[PDB]
Amino acid sequence: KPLHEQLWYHGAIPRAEVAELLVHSGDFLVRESETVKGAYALSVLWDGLPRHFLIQSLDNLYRLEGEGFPSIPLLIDHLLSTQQPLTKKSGVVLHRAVP
Amino acid sequence: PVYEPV
Ligand code: NA
Repeated sequence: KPLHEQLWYHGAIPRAEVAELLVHSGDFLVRESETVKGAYALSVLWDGLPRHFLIQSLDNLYRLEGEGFPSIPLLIDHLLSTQQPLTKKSGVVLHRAVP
Repeated sequence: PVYEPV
């Protein structure tokens, strides 16, 4: 389905509204980056601190560190279903798609 | 800093 129909996708929203929507550790959403042209960010509350990961792509695969997926929803689904860290160094984990 | 490494 379209990115804009995904449960966790909030489009172009201001930081004030992201900070209000992410309430507990593991809460996350996907949004447009304000400062990186055309880019998406995965924003996750982790240990009291909002964390923002630019969703990268290479060879038509979306990814944060390891090998990626053909779409952003497939990447999110993988992270949410496996509870594997977004990157090795960060240790951040997705738990709740904020609707 | 705002975004994680790329
Ligand atoms: Na990234």
